Formats: sequence, structure tokens, C-alpha cells
Amino acid sequence: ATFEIVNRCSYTVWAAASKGDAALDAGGRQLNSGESWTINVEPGTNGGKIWARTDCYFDDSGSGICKTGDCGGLLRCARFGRPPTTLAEFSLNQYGKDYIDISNIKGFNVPMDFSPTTRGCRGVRCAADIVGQCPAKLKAPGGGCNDACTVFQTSEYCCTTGKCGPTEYSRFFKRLCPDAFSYVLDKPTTVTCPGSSNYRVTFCPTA
Repeated sequence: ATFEIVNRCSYTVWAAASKGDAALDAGGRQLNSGESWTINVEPGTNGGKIWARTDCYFDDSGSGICKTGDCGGLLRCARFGRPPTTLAEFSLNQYGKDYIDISNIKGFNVPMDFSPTTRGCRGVRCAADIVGQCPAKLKAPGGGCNDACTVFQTSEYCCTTGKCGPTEYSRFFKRLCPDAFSYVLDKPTTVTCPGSSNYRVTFCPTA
């Protein structure tokens, strides 16, 4: 499956793509404002994610740091990124269908649209100004809006027991972005797409 990753932000981002125990494609790349990077994701990929990283530095070997979304200090991510990270999440070719969503469970850094480029389903978007409106207690000094699990490490926010409800913090994310997951047991906003669809992830889709 192809994923075209487009940076419409006015700032550079370092895109990342991983399934947690391996890179997807090259796993990461710089995207200056307006640039597009097309990756190939193996059919059947379960639990893949794409995200943006901000304010990165990398040496000539591909080692460094990012303020949001850092994946073990690598340009080429093989692991998931450090919160806060807006997440484009997907599982492909699962009993004949693909499943996509956007999640704020690991916080928010960059607005994104995640849409199919082929027929048969619809896209999802989280493009509100979550960083600007972020509750004071969730603001990440390094940039972004942390989720409450990251900040407070409670069973309730982290849904550790498999029992949890919505919270004031989850409701903030949900109010700004109804079409993204706000906590683990949120009413699902997953979209079912035809198996083997192709996609576009756009950072800063509206500005």
C-alpha cells in the first residue's frame, strides 16, 4: 500500500512511520514545508502508525533528537515516538478490510488529515488548534499537548485495568477533535476501508 505523506505546515517536520518493532519503509524522513514523501507499507501491516516530529536535529549518521515524537534518537524510526504525537493509525488487510483512525491518546503535536486516495471510505481529520488551547497542566514545555496518561500516570487516564471512563482531559481533546480517539475506551472513530486501499497523510491540512 502506498501512503503519500504531505507536509502543508509552514515549518519543517520529520515524518515517521513504524509498526513499533520495525520501520515502515525507511521509517522517517525530513519534510520541508510543502514536500511530499511517498512510502510503501507492506500489505497486512497491523498496528502501523505515522506521525510528525518537530524541532529535530540529526548528525550525518542519522542520530539526534526531536522535541516531539522522538523515536530513540533516530531519523529512521524503528519504534514508536515519544509523546506528544498526533497519530495516524492503521491496520491493513485484516480479513479483507483496512482500518484507519486518528488518535490523541498519546497527545497532540501537529494537526493532520488521514484520508484514502482510493474509493470506498472516507477520511478523518484532527486540525483544531489543540496546542494553542491545551489545558495548562497538559502543555508540553518541549512543544505540544500531552495526554493525561503521560502527565499523571494513573490507572484512570492510562486505562490500565481496562476499565476507565472519559475525563476532563479526554473531553478537551474530544471537544476539539471529535473524530479522533481521546482515550482508550472512547467510542471508536475507526473507519473501515476496502482492503488494500491507498492513503494520504497531510500535516497542517488547513494552514
